[PDB]
Amino acid sequence: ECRVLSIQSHVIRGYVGNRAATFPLQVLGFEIDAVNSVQFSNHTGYAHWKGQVLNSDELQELYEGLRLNNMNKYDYVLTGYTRDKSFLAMVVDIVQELKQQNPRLVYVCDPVLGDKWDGEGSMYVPEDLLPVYKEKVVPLADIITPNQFEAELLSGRKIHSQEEALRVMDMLHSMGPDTVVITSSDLPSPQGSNYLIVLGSQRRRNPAGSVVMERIRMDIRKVDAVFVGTGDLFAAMLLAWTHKHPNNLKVACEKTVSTLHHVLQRTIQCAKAQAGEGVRPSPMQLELRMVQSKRDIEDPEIVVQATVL
Amino acid sequence: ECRVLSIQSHVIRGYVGNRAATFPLQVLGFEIDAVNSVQFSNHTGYAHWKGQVLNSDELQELYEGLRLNNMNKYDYVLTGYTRDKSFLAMVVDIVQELKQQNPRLVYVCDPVLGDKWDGEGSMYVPEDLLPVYKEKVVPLADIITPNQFEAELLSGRKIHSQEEALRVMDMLHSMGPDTVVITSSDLPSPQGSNYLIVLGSQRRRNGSVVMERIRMDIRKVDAVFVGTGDLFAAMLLAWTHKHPNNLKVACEKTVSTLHHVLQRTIQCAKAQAGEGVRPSPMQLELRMVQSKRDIEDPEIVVQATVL
Ligand SMILES: OC[C@H]1O[C@H](O[C@H]2O[C@H](CO)[C@@H](O)[C@H](O)[C@H]2O)[C@H](O)[C@@H](O)[C@@H]1O
Ligand SMILES: OC[C@H]1O[C@H](O[C@H]2O[C@H](CO)[C@@H](O)[C@H](O)[C@H]2O)[C@H](O)[C@@H](O)[C@@H]1O
Ligand SMILES: O=c1cc(-c2ccc(O)c(O)c2)oc2cc(O)cc(O)c12
Ligand SMILES: O=c1cc(-c2ccc(O)c(O)c2)oc2cc(O)cc(O)c12
Ligand code: NA
Ligand code: NA
Repeated sequence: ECRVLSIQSHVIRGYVGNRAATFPLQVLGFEIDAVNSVQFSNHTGYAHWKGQVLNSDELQELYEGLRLNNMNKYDYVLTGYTRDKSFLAMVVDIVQELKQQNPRLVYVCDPVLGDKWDGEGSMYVPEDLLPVYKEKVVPLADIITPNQFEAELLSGRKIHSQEEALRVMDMLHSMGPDTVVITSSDLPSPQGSNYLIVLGSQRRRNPAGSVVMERIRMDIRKVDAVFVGTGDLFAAMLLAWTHKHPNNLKVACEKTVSTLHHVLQRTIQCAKAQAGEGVRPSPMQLELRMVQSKRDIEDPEIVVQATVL
Repeated sequence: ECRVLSIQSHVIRGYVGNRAATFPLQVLGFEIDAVNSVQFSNHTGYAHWKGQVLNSDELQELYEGLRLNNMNKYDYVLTGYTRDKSFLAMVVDIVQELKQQNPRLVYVCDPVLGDKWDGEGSMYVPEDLLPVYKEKVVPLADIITPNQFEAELLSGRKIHSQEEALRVMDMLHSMGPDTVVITSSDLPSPQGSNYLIVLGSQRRRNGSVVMERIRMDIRKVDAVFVGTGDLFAAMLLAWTHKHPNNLKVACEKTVSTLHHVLQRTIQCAKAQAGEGVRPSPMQLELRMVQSKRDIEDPEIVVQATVL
């Protein structure tokens, strides 16, 4: 009944891209269709990796197979890490088509560009993707989940405070999407030093017809490791819970963040047991414990409340 | 914990191959790794389909990545439909090496060759695949799920009766596999014309060699479903894993799971198509996602009899 077209990476071993997004959305009842934009043995954080990349002509072929069977009717599109400009442009063309087929289609975009490590911001994708994201992808997106670095790149503005972040989210709203969620490890938290800040803003038209905006903030005590695939799972769960709670960004974000916390907590406890006391766990040991978190995906216990902005 | 390497087709829309096998095994708690041997828009029962095939060099490249990371430690391998002889030969090489890494690895093989339509056999794969299955795949496999037609092709004999099928299953056992399930047949059922027979045979140690043989008579729901054999092999893997000494219960849970999925699928297909209208392939896609709770704990709706 609720159809999602997810165009993301596939790995054999582990949970990133479509492997992070598909099982949880299926567990939540979505008819999610996975276009695998790469097929790799494992993610590129390992010592070794091999695989094959889907090119934009092949992506167009697969969409053509859907169109010919009148199977190009989706409720959502979901994208994330995209490596190639020609590929991103074909994704744009497909989303435009799908939005003409279904004007109510919701495009959820994780605009993966890069991140910051201890002051150095640096990108993960070719720099020539940024104009495509600015002029073609973000204007088409309805929900975007930039981290702070990508929100800065997309807006052209450095963020030094919650104030400036909220201004950047307004800037992002004006570029296209009605829902903007920024994640940041660099904004300060009154709760401590290992906290992640989530800022969410959603504009909607209420039953009376007025355009209003709900703004929220979460201060999350991180679990004591860094993982691969976290942003992919975040965007997938944000899709799921905004779908279930379309007019309640606070609840949507609380369920999203609580799902991630349960998965990551379980993952770090399993990784440390495999690694041993004091031993730094490997990337293999840090793979998200996705199938073991089924019950937390289905009904996450809320472990952090958002504050109203 | 329990890791499965599944080398099968991927489709964007629908449930065949790895799309039929992965979600249910994930729901049941297996760490299933999906090697997509093709990526097509949909299965070939539709009017159109587009996509790309994984070749044997690309399969080897993928496995090398796993091996370089010391990630080639699996508890199960699972395969089904393969069109390409060199690809199937690569799979055998990989399974051989995974068995060297883990001697207790269980290879579950659906030896997809063809099927009978009105008693008439017709084939799904090129002829040169049959020698590969007979001489390389089946000898390596530990659990196989041929239909009757495939059992006849692999063994070289016709099956006209239960007794003949069980003798053919014994020949398959002697070729390698300790578990053989003939998943559909033309055999008659006392329950009526609208039933098919499923027969299972498992060789195991109690520490003597003992045999368990079972039979089930299953009311065949009337529709052409795709991916049924893929789901059957995946759930046989799952339930023989949970019940290693009880083929009867493993088969009851497998068939019951299929029943719940297919029953839900035909109820939905008939509602979308309307009274009288034969449903389309798109309306008949397995309602996999909506069957999550039946997969988790299938209500037993069929009893197997121990032979
Ligand atoms: O829409 C189909 C089913 O969706 C719901 O159930 C799923 O989503 C829930 C959260 O919204 C999960 O808790 C649950 O585990 C999923 O199965 C709905 O509750 C079901 O009745 C529908 O069948
Ligand atoms: O081994 C991991 C889990 O496996 C079981 O749970 C799964 O399998 C059950 C059937 O064997 C399903 O009923 C259940 O929904 C699955 O989650 C086992 O019962 C659990 O304890 C394990 O965590
Ligand atoms: O909810 C959480 C959301 C995120 C997150 C979200 C988006 C990203 O692009 C990212 O890199 C991390 O990270 C977490 C890290 C945590 O340790 C705990 C958490 O709850 C979260
Ligand atoms: O358990 C069932 C198993 C299957 C089946 C299994 C393997 C195949 O290669 C195949 O072509 C069909 O077929 C069924 C058809 C049914 O209508 C109901 C069922 O329960 C089954
Ligand atoms: Na993100
Ligand atoms: Na079969």
